[PDB]
Amino acid sequence: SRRRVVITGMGMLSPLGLDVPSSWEGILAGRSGIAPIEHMDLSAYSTRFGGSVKGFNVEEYLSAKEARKLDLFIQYGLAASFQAVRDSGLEVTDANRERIGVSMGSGIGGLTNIENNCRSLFEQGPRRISPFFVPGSIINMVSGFLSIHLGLQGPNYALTTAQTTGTHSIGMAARNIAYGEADVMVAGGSEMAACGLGLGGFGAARALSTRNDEPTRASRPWDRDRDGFVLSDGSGALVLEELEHARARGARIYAELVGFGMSGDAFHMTAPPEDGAGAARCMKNALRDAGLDPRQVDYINAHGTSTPAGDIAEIAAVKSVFGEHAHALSMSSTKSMTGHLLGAAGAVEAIFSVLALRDQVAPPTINLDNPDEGCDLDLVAHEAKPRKIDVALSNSFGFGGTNGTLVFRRFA
Amino acid sequence: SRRRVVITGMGMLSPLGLDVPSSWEGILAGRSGIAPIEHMDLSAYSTRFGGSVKGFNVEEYLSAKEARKLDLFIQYGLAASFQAVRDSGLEVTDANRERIGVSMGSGIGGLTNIENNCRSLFEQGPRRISPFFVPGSIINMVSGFLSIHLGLQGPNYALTTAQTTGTHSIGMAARNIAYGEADVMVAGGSEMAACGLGLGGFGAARALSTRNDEPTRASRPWDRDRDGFVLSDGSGALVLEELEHARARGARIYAELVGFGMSGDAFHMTAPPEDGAGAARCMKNALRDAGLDPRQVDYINAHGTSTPAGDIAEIAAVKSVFGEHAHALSMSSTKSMTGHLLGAAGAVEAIFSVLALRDQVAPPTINLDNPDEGCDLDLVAHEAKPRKIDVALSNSFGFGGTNGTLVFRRFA
Ligand SMILES: COC(=O)C1CCN(C(=O)NC(C)(C)C)CC1
Repeated sequence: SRRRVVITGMGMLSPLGLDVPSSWEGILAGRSGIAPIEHMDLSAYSTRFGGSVKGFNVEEYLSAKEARKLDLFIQYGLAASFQAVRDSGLEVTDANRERIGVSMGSGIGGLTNIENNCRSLFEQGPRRISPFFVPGSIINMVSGFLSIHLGLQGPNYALTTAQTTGTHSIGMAARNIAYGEADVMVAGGSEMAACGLGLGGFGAARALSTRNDEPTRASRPWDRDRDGFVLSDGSGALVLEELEHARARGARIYAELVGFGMSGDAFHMTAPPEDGAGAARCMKNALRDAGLDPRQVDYINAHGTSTPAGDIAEIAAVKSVFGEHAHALSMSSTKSMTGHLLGAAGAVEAIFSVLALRDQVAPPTINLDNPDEGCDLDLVAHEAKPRKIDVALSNSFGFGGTNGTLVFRRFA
Repeated sequence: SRRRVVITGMGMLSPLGLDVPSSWEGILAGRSGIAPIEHMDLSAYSTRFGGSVKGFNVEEYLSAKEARKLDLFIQYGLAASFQAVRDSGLEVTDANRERIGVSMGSGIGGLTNIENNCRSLFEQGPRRISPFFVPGSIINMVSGFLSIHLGLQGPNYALTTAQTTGTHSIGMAARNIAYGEADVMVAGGSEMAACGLGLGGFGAARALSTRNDEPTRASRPWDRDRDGFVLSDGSGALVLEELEHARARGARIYAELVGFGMSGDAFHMTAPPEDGAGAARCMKNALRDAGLDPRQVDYINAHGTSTPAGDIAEIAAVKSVFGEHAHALSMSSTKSMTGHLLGAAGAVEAIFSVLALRDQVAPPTINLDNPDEGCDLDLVAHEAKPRKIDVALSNSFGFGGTNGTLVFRRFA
């Protein structure tokens, strides 16, 4: 019968820092991680900025010989996973290695690697494709390489549900533990889609902000002057652990994972419905899963992508789920600062939701100068808001009408 | 406790046929779907052959306009999904649509689309990238498009576990139903990596058979002259359904899904351990999950990829799990006929395992002319073997050492 699940370790690469504490410091101070991109020439592109990981040292984690074979999304996912496992204090042994698995996902996976190899194929021939093209690029290899390095023999898989990937990864990893399939899971997501095909492809869809002359102001969730999401890179990983297992080893517990919801919109390949119907269904599933009165919700880490249709759909969904309580909770988009880490968005935002509970503070939505028509909730404009948070909710929505909600609460 | 899960609908594209009964007829006749790849200059490639889907008409499923937006792997996934839902007789209603979900996956995703958009990017620059590049290429769009087309509002997700994808997709969908998160799931996988990038990428790892003179003899699992796997395209979809739900509407039940196992080798990025310790743990996990003794197993649809190390690991694993019953069960690799559909392998092989149960026949391992050292099990060499089958296993063992086992039982 269903076991309880707690968070005992967290790990992160973001545009704000090379770990959790440095990233969280940036979040609470309202710092933007968004800047013109330096790693390639974007003069032919309509968007020339994003949230890069700055100064990542893969040789803090891996030998240069191994790193060379791996797409940045795998390097970022391993770095976050390694941080999370170290932060947990868990020791892997013959007695427990079969009970520890990994679910680290990605929206797009090794697009940089696949692009670079496609150039080799077309300009030279197939004889120049890397022998490591497949194991260095495909999405399941974060789970793969983490298991090989740490000796994790538990369930080993990867989700790819576009911008919902990190939330689904964490939710389904909790269900694995809930139902007895594992006692520990490393779960989250990683993304590095900032190559020609990534920026070009989202550019071709006209989905990205084109505010090239003021990149730190581009991501402006619920602001009347928003013009699309900002593309960002990195990873989040959490160690999820059955409660009694955590208790038994004297683990430091950050918070409890009490609720998970999924729903499909069944609306459109890329557009969310204006009324937020799929997002509302998803949050209701998650609150019922957690056995909660909606009035118990103190903080919501919104998806909050800075798209016209996305941002307003979320207001409508929250008002529909929470009624008059929609005016008492705080909702913010940390994407105001980090940008949109795509498959890794739900993973970093799950971590920000747990740290909101530890520190009793709602992160700000920076750049919220002129809230749009109907965006009249407490969106924590400009500045972090100290406040009582017993229950925090993290939402993600993605292409294919895919929706995820995680519910965390303080643990005593 | 747990709800029982049955199979009420199946759908398939394979190198043997454009549906289940045509594919199954080839399987039982020992026919090969392997041939030189057409309409593609493979001169500079060390492998020039594979399992292509022959004569697929996407306009039986989609408008020309919706098909132009979707990678071949997505088209193939939708075809199998559409066939499976039609085959089940299920009627979607406002009363049940929230209880019907989708988990269709892929190992490698949109390589053909990535290839064609790379051409545009390198030749002409980013402004020639298709607007539908991203939503038309990402792995969760089979689940996305299917959910939108049928108004499915249940769990909506996609797995990507390389060559294990279809097995994990079906297993985790069965878990969704068993634990009451859904009453119906469409589950399986799809793949089209007979592009330059798939042939080139696997070719550079020297993972492929280079038997270009005799493509139909290339795939020869457990044969001493095997020299790697054969790359193949297509899709498998099952309709999974809670038993009381299937009985209430008078559904035709093909078989029961009684067992799902997962494990990680935690050994190597592309090669299994020689003794197949991970595959043995996974099969044991699947039998424990089904409450069955290894002795009750009658038929195993092997992973059986025709790699030197893969085939021998699976013999070791079976001898380890099954002991004095290891010779009494029948084990075959339908990859002898279909080649290796990567993420769709576990989906089409689940369908073949269900059909082995319906028709009481073990499909052949064709090309098994000279069993290798220690390959002395009943591998059903050359020809289909009618026999008693109450319990059938389907194994998938993929890159990153990720393992999946499904256990099906006759339903009456
Ligand atoms: C136009 O709206 C509909 O809902 C129709 C769409 C077409 N059709 C199907 O695709 N049925 C399958 C999936 C069983 C093949 C029936 C339902």
